[PDB]
Parts: sequence; C-alpha cells; structure tokens
Amino acid sequence: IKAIAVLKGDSPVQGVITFTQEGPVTVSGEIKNMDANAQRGFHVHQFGDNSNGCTSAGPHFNPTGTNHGDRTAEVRHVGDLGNVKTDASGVAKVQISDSQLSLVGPHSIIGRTIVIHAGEDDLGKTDHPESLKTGNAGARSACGVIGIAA
Amino acid sequence: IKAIAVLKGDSPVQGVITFTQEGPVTVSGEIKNMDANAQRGFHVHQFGDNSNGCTSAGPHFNPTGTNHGDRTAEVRHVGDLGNVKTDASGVAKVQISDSQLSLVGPHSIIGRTIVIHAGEDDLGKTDHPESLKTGNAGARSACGVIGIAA
Ligand SMILES: [Cu+2]
Ligand SMILES: [Cu+2]
Ligand SMILES: [Zn+2]
Ligand SMILES: [Zn+2]
Repeated sequence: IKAIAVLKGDSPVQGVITFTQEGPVTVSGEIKNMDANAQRGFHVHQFGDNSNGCTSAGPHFNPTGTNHGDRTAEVRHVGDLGNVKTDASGVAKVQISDSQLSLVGPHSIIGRTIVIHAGEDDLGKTDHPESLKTGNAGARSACGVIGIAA
Repeated sequence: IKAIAVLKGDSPVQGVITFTQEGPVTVSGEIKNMDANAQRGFHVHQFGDNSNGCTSAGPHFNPTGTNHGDRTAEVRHVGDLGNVKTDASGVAKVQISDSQLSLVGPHSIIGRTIVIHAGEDDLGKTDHPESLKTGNAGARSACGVIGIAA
C-alpha cells in the first residue's frame, strides 16, 4: 500500500513525502529550503483541509486521545513523528519506520495532512502550554494532504 | 462526514470543493477562471498523487470496473460527475447530489483526486478512443486531493 503528499506552505519549504506499508509504515522523501543544520517537528495533523493553508489541518492526529510526545516515547499522538534533521543545504532526507502510523483501518492517515514545522519539537517535555499539544514547534512551514498512490 | 479539496493545476483554474455526507454525497463549491458559458468534465480520479501535477492522479476512480458515462447514466465510473456549467464570468458553481460517491467504506473517495477538465465530457457516447475511458474531456486544468475535513 502506498500514499504520497506534496508539501507546500506560506514559506519556501517544499517537498514530497511517500508512505509505504505492507506492519510499520515507511516514511521517505526530501524536504527542501529549510533552515540548515536544524531539527524540525514533523507530524500528521487531523484534517486534510488545505483551504486555509496549513492552518486548517487542525491539531495532531490523535485517535487514541493522548498527549504529545516524541516518536519513540511511550506517550505520543499517533501523528507524532518527532524531529527530522536538515543538512547544511537545508534539506531533510526523511527516513522513518513507524508502527503507529497506518495507511488502512481506523488509524489510517489517508486524507489527513503531513506538516513540517519551522521549529524544533520540544517532545512534550516543557512547561510551555503548547508542549503537550504540539511540542511547541512553531509555524507550519509546509504541509500536504496524504493521498492514495499507485 | 465532510471532505474538501483545493483545486489548482497548470492553468489559471482554481477552486475549493466540499463533500458532505450523512446516503448521497453533496458536492459544492466554486471553480473560477474557467472558460465562460461552457460545460466541463468533472471527475474523481483514482490516486491522490499530485507529485506530477494532475497527471499523477491516474484514471477515473472505478472500483466497479466499468466504463465511462454521464453522472446520470446506467453505465458510469463511480468517479463520473458529468459536466459542470460555467457562467459568463468563467465560474462553475458546483452543486451535485450523488449516490455513487461516498466518504466512507470501500467506495470512499477520501485520499483520491477531484479533477476539472479543459473540455466537455462526451459522456462515453462517441467513437473517440478516450470516450469510454474518460469522456475525452481534454487536459486536467486543475485538481485537488480529497481530504478529511472538520
Ligand atoms: Cu504540527
Ligand atoms: Cu478526468
Ligand atoms: Zn503531537
Ligand atoms: Zn469516467
């Protein structure tokens, strides 16, 4: 099973992310025009609504009704993919295998939005009021609706 | 249940289409910058893949494995929404109630693509080799991935 998203937003950041699944989902692709040598929050948001740009994507995809965390944490939203790393050229070469994402069933991310943020995800580990909501990762630099691919 | 798509392409045509369902799906919205006083083919295509613009959307969404027809015809693809009409200003005010579309289940269009074409859909009623495939409606002026909305 395959899905894909084309990310764009109110910023120069752009990329293409693929999702494949036989089991874990493999997330891959390149996101460009980001800050160099950085860590940036990467999350599946609930709605595939791009009518108000990335803002209409809503909160993190959270079908289990829990709080925000790192991708590897015990407590995390299904949509929490942690921070991705950019190189000196501002490119994030995304490569993630995640067992909470799915492309089928009740936890499917098809028709939702993948978002790359302007800041680092704080992993739900601060006293900031957005920490347990979103990781306080700042603006949504780019996003794309997750669609079924061939 | 609600879904939404933002349509853009390699043309000036742009719009926002909503889909609502309790039963039939109601399709509504405005598509702008089209030719004036025209009829233009409007279809759900199989893939929500915008990585090669509208071209990567693939063929008409066709889970029942049949041939192309008008929205009201006996023989039609599930994705066949016929022609929409534009006014003198090049605006299509889309308003359709369709019983073959769905936002849930095996025939769900979530994560697929809605496409507006540059030409009239021939309704599967000509000898053109694309008639039974697509209605020979010409270029894909704009398209959008269909996402879950609030
Ligand atoms: Cu986010
Ligand atoms: Cu078409
Ligand atoms: Zn989260
Ligand atoms: Zn068709």
